[PDB]
Amino acid sequence: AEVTQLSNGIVVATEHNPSAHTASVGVVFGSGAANENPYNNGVSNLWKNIFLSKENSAVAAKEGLALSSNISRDFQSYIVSSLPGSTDKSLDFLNQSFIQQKANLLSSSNFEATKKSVLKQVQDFEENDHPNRVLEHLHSTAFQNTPLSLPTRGTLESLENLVVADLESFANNHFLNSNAVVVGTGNIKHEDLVNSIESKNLSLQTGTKPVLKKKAAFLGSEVRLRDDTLPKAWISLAVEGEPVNSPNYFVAKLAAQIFGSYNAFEPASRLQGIKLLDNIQEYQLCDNFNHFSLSYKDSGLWGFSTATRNVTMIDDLIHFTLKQWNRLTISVTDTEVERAKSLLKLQLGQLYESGNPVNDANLLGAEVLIKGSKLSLGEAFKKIDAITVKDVKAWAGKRLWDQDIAIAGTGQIEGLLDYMRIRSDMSMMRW
Amino acid sequence: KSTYRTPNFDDVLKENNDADKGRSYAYFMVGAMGLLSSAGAKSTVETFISSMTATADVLAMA
Amino acid sequence: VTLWNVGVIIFILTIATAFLGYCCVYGQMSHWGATVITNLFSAIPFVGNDIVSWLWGGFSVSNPTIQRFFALHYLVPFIIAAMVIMHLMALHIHGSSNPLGITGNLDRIP
Amino acid sequence: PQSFTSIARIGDYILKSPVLSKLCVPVANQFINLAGYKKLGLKFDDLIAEENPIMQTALRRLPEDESYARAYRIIRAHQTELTHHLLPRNEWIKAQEDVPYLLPYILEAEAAAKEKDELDNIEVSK
Amino acid sequence: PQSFTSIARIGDYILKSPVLSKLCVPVANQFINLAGYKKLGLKFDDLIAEENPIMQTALRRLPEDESYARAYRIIRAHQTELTHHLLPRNEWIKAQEDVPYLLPYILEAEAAAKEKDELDNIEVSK
Amino acid sequence: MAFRKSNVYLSLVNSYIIDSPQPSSINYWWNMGSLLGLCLVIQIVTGIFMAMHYSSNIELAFSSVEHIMRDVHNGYILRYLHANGASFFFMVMFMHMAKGLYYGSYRSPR
Amino acid sequence: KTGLHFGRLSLRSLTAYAPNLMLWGGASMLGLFVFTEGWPKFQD
Amino acid sequence: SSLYKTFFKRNAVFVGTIFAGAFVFQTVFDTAITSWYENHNKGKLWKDVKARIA
Ligand SMILES: CCCCCCCCCCC(=O)OC[C@H](COP(=O)(O)OC[C@H](O)COP(=O)(O)OC[C@@H](COC(=O)CC)OC(=O)CCC)OC(=O)CCCCCCCC
Ligand SMILES: CCCCCCCCCCCCCCCCCC(=O)OC[C@H](COP(=O)(O)OCCN)OC(=O)CCCCCCCCCCCCC
Ligand code: HEM
Ligand code: HEM
Ligand SMILES: COc1c(O)c(C)c(C/C=C(\C)CC/C=C(\C)CC/C=C(/C)CC/C=C(/C)CC/C=C(\C)CCC=C(C)C)c(O)c1OC
Ligand SMILES: CCCCCCCCCCCCCCC(=O)OCCCOP(=O)(O)OC[C@@H](O)COP(=O)(O)OCCCOC(C)=O
Ligand SMILES: CCCCCCCCCCCCCCC(=O)O[C@H](COC(=O)CCCCCCCCCCCC)COP(=O)(O)O
Ligand SMILES: CCCCCCCCCCCCCCCCCC(=O)O[C@H](COC(=O)CCCCCC)COP(=O)(O)OCCN
Ligand SMILES: CCCCCCCCCCCCCC(=O)O[C@H](COC(=O)CCCCCCCCCCC)COP(=O)(O)O
Repeated sequence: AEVTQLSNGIVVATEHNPSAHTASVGVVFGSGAANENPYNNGVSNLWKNIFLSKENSAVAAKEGLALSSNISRDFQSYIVSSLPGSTDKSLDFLNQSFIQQKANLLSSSNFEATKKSVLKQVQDFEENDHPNRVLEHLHSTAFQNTPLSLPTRGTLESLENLVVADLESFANNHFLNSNAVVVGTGNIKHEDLVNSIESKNLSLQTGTKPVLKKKAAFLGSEVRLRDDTLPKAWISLAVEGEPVNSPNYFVAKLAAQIFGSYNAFEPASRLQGIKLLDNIQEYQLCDNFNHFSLSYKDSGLWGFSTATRNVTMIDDLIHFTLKQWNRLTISVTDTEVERAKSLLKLQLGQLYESGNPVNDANLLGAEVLIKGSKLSLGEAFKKIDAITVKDVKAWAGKRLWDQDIAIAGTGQIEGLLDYMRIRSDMSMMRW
Repeated sequence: KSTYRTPNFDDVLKENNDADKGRSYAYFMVGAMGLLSSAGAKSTVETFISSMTATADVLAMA
Repeated sequence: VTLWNVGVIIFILTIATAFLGYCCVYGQMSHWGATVITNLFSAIPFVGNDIVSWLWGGFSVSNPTIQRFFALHYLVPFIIAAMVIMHLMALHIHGSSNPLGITGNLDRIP
Repeated sequence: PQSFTSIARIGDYILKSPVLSKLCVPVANQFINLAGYKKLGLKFDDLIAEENPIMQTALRRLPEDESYARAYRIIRAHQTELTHHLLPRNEWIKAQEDVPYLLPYILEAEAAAKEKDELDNIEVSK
Repeated sequence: PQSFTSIARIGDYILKSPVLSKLCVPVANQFINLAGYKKLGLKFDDLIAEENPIMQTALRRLPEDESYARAYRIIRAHQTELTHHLLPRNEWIKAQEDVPYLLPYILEAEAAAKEKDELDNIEVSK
Repeated sequence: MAFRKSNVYLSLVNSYIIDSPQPSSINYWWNMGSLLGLCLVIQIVTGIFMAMHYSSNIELAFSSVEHIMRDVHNGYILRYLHANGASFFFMVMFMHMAKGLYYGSYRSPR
Repeated sequence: KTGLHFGRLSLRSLTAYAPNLMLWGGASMLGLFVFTEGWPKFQD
Repeated sequence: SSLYKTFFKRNAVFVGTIFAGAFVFQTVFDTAITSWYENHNKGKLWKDVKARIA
């Protein structure tokens, strides 16, 4: 259980697992939706779907190869999967169809067919997926007029004016050897992957990606998208949090685990050791909530999201939740900290030790692109067990107590009160 | 037009928000208003209560 | 419990009212009854002889005492009336009890 | 008020003891006959005050057939009392019928409230 | 208040008459411009008071698309007025857009209330 | 729910003072009703403190008011506040009524 | 193990507010000096 | 700066500091106004006339 990195001008990372039955090989780039502008937003989402189109997936299926891809704000992925004794064929396909030749993929017929499907994907998302479009709107009001505001799928208006030239320009600027990591997970040995690469030569482009003029900045604000015909209210609320490669990275994750997640219709979720639940269940002000701590290269967010059918008691839900947050500065106990320690270990122990090599490749490539190295799971546990009550109170006194907030909501949100009555609940006035 | 485009707020925004300072000036004024009105409340109550003390003619015959 | 506590307040304000009115007759039980009760507050530590002289308006039960006791005696009845409204609001929540000490929601009369 | 858990702890100690039971039980029987709630057609558990959450819980868990009879005994007693009469002596509750039909539902709801409350204020070791 | 049936009866008489229309219409146009409700982004039928049953009926019968726009014009005007500004001159209601979009729904509800109400107080012959 | 919404007495304060929905566009002319409530408190309090020193007999009345001015501690403050407080109470009421006449507040449903 | 809690106000509830109680036990020491200074009543 | 968790945050000593400053403000504010008034009207007061009729 250890990763091995080498460099030849091309970075090559690998987590070998001898007891698996598959192998994944791919390339991860260090540019995401936070590396484009409002005019070409969605060009990366359209690159993913050109990779996964028919005539490229057909050519892989005849050889016994499956394909995958993912777009995020800091990185992109293009992965190939196979049986363990078929990994050299995986690398060849990744060489031919992607890095060297792509005139086949950017044809006039394949481009229009791909654009039609992607527009239908995005239009469907904006009309039916309410919890996820409110979290995207939160990012856009918190980080307005900065690169961390742009949605990852793109916007239906900017996505309509794209041509092949926009794709080719974006490729020449960001798909570069200086901005790339080659990964390998599952039943694959490091030496074999290194040997297979030097037998070929395998370079995409040289480097010099553009530098981004503006840095990400948090701004307290709100955006309300009112729709009285929907049957619920969906709300998300956050403060500024921690970026990746911060000293307070695990302390913010432990603090989110203290308040946790809830489903009203599951019996065992009603019995969790969370003091907020003593307040909501007597009048049943929500159906579910979840606390998050999101982290990027430049900034982060810390907060919660909720959905509810009780549209006359929204102000009691927001009030009781924000008063529990105040206790992290003033009166958090030792039992609440020892519970969140061991449940955080179980959480990220399941994220980093699933059975899917595709998830391993995305995690590995994104971490090595920032830190140059991966922190093992035995090391992360020791940092978590060394946190005390004093560290939590010091973090909360700086990040939560009387600080500005960002809010987004949709649906039946008449009962959501104004900004300054919610902002005033961030301090207790009884301390 | 998309709902992800925030409108223009550049007429009203600050130097840099600088939360160390944005809280400084609002709470000096809220503190001064509470200081003066607590002193004023204390002069009003003592004016009404002292009216119940012995009058000038009662002290002259003291 | 809330209905019982507003009632205890009404009782205190009602002893005060009657006492102030008997003093306004100003006979011989009026003068010496106010003397005995008002001189009790001169025993409070370090602050007592300031409270009696502010209650009297002087150095004894005199004219300033009788004119202030009549103006307060007119007032307190209107404060009792406001406490009687708050007393009734607290009864409307759960209604009245009954001589058996069990619930009355199974048989009610307007 | 006093808990039924504490009432049962003291009572069971008195009853298991031979000398105390021979000394305190006859006093308790004639305290029951002098009270006079059977003469209005009531069992003792009809008299327990019901405006509290532990007692509201016990009444939901009660079977339907026992719950319909309780409502009738309570209506019959109110009507007997506004007329200032007693019931016929052949309609009085007998001793063998004056059973604690609601006590097990009360002790179960009390034990769960204590377990929940201890768990919300625990001192953890390291 | 005065009925829209009576308002329309007087108005139509003025308008059909040539001499009266040449004499009373210019006064009415400049009464509209001096009022200043277009400068806040409102049509006239937005101003009619709605706390009465004939007017509550007319607003239910209104189509959904015309009803969503009315709500936005009213919110925009409240916000314009608490800031003590006017809207940009390219957002003012023009004359060709200031149409009586709600009048037919009002006259229909009024005519039905009069027919119902005559029928409830009829004098019958024999 | 919150205590301010569950308590019998604070529920009325919350519904009238704290959570009451108000139109976003009301101006400073809507502030006169608040002032008329402070006016009534000024007059009732100042008047009760003067009634402690006033005599209503026709042979004693004028001289009691001059005695409040000269011999009572801060009595000239109580009278002038009280006398000029009634002129201010009437001026705020005329403006409160003229507003309602301008904005049609008399009409149904009010 | 469980610290006994007296219903609402627990033993851990009284120790995380005891410094706050001393500063609200001061908050009326500070109101007292503004309460009566103005008719003679000196502190010691 | 860190004036927050000594000046602004702790409302226990805010309301304390509001009242503690209310008492000190009154004493110095009184002395200052009574000195300005008695000096603006110098030569009219009784304590000065009393000295001139010696
Ligand atoms: C007897 C004493 C009682 C005490 C209070 C009496 C107040 C009654 C005055 C009448 C009234 O209430 O309406 C006033 C009305 C303006 O109301 P509006 O909401 O439309 O405009 C809000 C403003 O633009 C923003 O004002 P903003 O909130 O931004 O600043 C506050 C302003 C203070 O103004 C006030 O106190 C208003 C009374 O700060 C300054 O002025 C800085 C200079 C030091 O003005 C008018 O429409 C015409 C005013 C002239 C006619 C007055 C004759 C009355 C007899
Ligand atoms: C028995 C009962 C009888 C009572 C009789 C009442 C007489 C009492 C006299 C009180 C004087 C108060 C007059 C003003 C009335 C208040 C309401 C009002 O005038 O509305 C303010 C109005 C606001 O302007 P807008 O028309 O644009 O509307 C708001 C924007 N949406 O803007 C205006 O209308 C202009 C505001 C200017 C007011 C000052 C004009 C009068 C000046 C001298 C008055 C002298 C009084 C002593
Ligand atoms: C001016 C004085 C009072 C007035 C006008 C008043 C009025 C009332 C009225 C009309 C009722 C209705 C039910 C009934 O009559 O029993 C009532 C009930 C009650 N009052 Fe008073 N009351 C006064 C003083 C008091 C006092 C001094 C107390 C106790 C110290 C008190 C405690 C109660 C209680 C506990 C009830 C409810 C009794 C029950 O429902 O069994 N009241 N009061
Ligand atoms: C709406 C409330 C009140 C109004 C508008 C009002 C009005 C007045 C006015 C106009 C005067 C004559 C002022 C003058 O001396 O020139 C007066 C005098 C007086 N009022 Fe009131 N009054 C009110 C309430 C009260 C109350 C509640 C009391 C007693 C508790 C009171 C006690 C007196 C007394 C003793 C005087 C004697 C003359 C004086 O001291 O000026 N008033 N009042
Ligand atoms: C639109 O929303 C609003 C709103 O805008 C406002 C402004 C108010 C505020 C209030 C009012 C408009 C008026 C209400 C006022 C009253 C009912 C006044 C009652 C007046 C009094 C003067 C009571 C006085 C009682 C006393 C006991 C004091 C008298 C004498 C004393 C203390 C001397 C005795 C002292 C000693 C030491 C012996 C609202 O309530 C409100 O909600 C609707
Ligand atoms: C945080 C910032 C604060 C700053 C501002 C400071 C101001 C503080 C004080 C605010 C004013 C108080 C709030 C107003 C209020 O509660 O009352 C006004 C509303 C009307 O009163 P009501 O309670 O509805 O009537 C009271 C009623 O609801 C109750 O009726 P009931 O009397 O019980 O019936 C008995 C009648 C029976 O009839 C008979 C007598 O035969
Ligand atoms: C319905 C009538 C409307 C007018 C009501 C006016 C009554 C004044 C009450 C104001 C209370 C404000 C809430 C306190 C708060 O939010 O936290 C306060 C903020 O407000 C203050 O500090 C007090 C400011 C003004 C003094 C209050 C008295 C004004 C003079 C009264 C004159 C008689 C009417 C605590 O300060 P902090 O939040 O920074 O910790
Ligand atoms: C009377 C004028 C007509 C208009 C109505 C007047 C309404 C304005 C009243 C102003 C607010 C008064 C503050 C009450 C404070 C909270 C009361 C409370 O804690 O309720 C009780 C305790 O109260 C008492 O023991 C006596 C209170 C006497 C108050 C006399 C002023 C708390 O008990 P509980 O938690 O069950 O809340 C009640 C739920 N219905
Ligand atoms: C309830 C009466 C309010 C009337 C206000 C009208 C303006 C005239 C003020 C007359 C006040 C008499 C006292 C005085 O002269 O003090 C003077 C001080 O002036 C002030 O501070 C103004 C007081 C008003 C501020 C608001 C107080 C809020 C109400 C408190 C209720 C709990 C002199 O008092 P001193 O003995 O020198 O300390």
